[PDB]
Amino acid sequence: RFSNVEFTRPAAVSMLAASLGGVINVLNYPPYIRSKYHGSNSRAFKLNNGQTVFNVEALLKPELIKALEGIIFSNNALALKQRRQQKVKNIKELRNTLLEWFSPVFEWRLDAIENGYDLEQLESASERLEYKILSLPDNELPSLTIPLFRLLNEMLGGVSMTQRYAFHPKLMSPLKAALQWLLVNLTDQKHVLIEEDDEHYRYLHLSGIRVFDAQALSNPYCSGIPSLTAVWGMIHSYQRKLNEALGTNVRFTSFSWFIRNYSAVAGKKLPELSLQGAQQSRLKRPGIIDGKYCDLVFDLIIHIDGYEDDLQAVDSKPDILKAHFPSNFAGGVMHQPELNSNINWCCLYSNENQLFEKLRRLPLSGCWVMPTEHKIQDLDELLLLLNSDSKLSPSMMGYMLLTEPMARVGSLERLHCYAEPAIGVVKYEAATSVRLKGIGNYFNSAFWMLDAQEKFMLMKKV
Amino acid sequence: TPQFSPKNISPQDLTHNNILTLEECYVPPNVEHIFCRFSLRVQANSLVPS
Amino acid sequence: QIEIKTSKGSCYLIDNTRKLAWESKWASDDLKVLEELSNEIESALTDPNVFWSADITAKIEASFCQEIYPSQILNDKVKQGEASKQFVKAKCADGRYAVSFNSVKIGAALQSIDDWWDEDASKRLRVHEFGADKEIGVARRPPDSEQNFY
RNA sequence: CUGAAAAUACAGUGGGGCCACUAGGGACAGGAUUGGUGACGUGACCUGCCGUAUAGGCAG
DNA sequence: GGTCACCAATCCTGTCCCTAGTGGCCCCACTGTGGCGGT
DNA sequence: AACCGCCAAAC
Repeated sequence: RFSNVEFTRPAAVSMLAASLGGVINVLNYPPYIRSKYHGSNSRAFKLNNGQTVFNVEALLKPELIKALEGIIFSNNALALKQRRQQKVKNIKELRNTLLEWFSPVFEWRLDAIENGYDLEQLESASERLEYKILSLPDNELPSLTIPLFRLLNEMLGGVSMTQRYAFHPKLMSPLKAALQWLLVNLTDQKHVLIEEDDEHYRYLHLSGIRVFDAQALSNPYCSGIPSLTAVWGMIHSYQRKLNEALGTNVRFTSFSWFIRNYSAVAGKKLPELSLQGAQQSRLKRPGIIDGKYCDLVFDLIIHIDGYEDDLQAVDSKPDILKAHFPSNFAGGVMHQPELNSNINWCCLYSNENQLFEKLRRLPLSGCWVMPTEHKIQDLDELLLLLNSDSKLSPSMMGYMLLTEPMARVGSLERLHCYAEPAIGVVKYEAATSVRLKGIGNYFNSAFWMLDAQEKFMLMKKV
Repeated sequence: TPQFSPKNISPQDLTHNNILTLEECYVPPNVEHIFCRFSLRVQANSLVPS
Repeated sequence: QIEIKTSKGSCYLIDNTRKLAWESKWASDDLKVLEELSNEIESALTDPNVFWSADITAKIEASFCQEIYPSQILNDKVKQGEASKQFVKAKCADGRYAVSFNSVKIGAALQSIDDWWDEDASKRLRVHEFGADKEIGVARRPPDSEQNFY
């Protein structure tokens, strides 16, 4: 998927631009959030790790048993656990796939208390919102599990049609699905974390943030969401202003980013009149540069570290916290939600359970921007990996330094360096997937940090 | 249950009723006889297939 | 009728904008609204440790099937199939586009305050480093003069 | 301390003229819905007077 | 004082047409938005 | 020498 950027006189830009008549192609993978209709086990069968039939049914196994017996480097039992570490994540993925549609059904049945997409058609669909899956409560349904065990009989007809039923493990997969039930629900999990410290940490939840005309071109290769370095830079500017205002020394270490609304804005931007340079600098209009712009509504969760003296100095001043929230984002104008919305848009949290209890009330159509750990050696692997999964997107990760930092005339700072924008991959996970995957998964595998090293500065996990 | 085992719902809910909305036909009081009449026509349709 | 709601919790109302101008003498209540909101904006401009937002709504008594004049997009590479004149849109909660003004268009209107460029200047220019006049297409504070910003 | 700061796309506008969907037409044969069922007694609406009056008015 | 009885049933046999055709005329905008070496 | 000239074409 590619979108176009046109240039007026391409020969002035480069020879590559001149060869293509100024029409440069950029990777177009924006988030797709729809308000409308819900229209089966469908979401699993579609996720196709998953089910219906194949890629990769059937194990039928022999495959799984052989893998465990090979991993029996270090003692049959210790091997099965080492197999499980990858094979349990693989066995967890099978349950997560199966749950993708159970997630959708539940979801509907909340919004509704009425409906699915189609109430009767759902009731007809072998794995949809049944008044039996209706409950008991989430919590008691997971505590019951029972539903998960029953669905194993239904998985004699779909979630692998016929073959590979008693075969290496089906019992172990059923047990994992029965365990996932307990994880799938509610009023459970809760506590004990080396992150951040603890002496304590804080969680700053910014909700319903509206942005108008932010640069959709993250780097000049990729189009879609704004750059994560833009989100980092905004959060760092917010930290600096707060630490200089209050006289504290708190650190805004990591953030998680949830997009509610996204829309592409048509048209180019007209530059104002200025002294345009020549042999004689004249007051005129500069050249019209084509770009990509988006209107988006999002939530940020920022993870604050420091001393409790500084944290309770921050918590004591809510107006001064609100005051230094920036109004710039990726070139666009950034506003708090409307004054008649009745939304407290700048909230602090001391514990994780209270924050997750607030966070699972988000709109279900919205997308979590999630970090991945996929490896890419060239463009063709990335394109195959993009043609594989429909919810992955190529985005800006950060800067690979070309030259050595040194004193250069016209530099903003003491040392200047020329760098190259690095292309990575993000995941647009649904709100429901993050809700069912549990509090631990969310607080470990949703938060971005800037790995600032000698020769590169890249956005990554942890 | 389907294989004869009592499932545990309230002891008070077993003596509980169902509301039935029926139509009822009774003879009016002090009407001695009722009448049922139908007409029967017979045709010779079993000699030849239609 | 212009309604202004503030993050502070104020609620200002101008009843009819046809009765106001830049140079005309206003009523007392409209001057009170000006005074109060000017104080709030000045407080927001001068103190870094206060948050200040405002929701500003104009309610216009429409004529029967009256024409609306929103922002027009910049397009110098229009195709044969497309419209030569298009409008700036904002997508709603559903898949419907409200016709809208650009932020810079509103910004340009609010900062049309500069009438210091002459001793008896009637026109108010949009604040520019060289006092650029869009209608005439000249600089009112030219680069060769001492009236420009630099 | 954000592929960093800053940014008014605008003015004008006549789709018009003409117009025949038509002709023809078998939905048809057969049919057992059936068995079984308690609306109230933890409640206010009482006790009297006037009046020819199951009319109509009144006292606690 | 409160609920809206269970036990099974959804029919088989045959077909959706033929003819002919979707117009002429004229037109699709003016303003602005360039860096760089040289005579 | 300050000001007319040279230069591109993808689906």
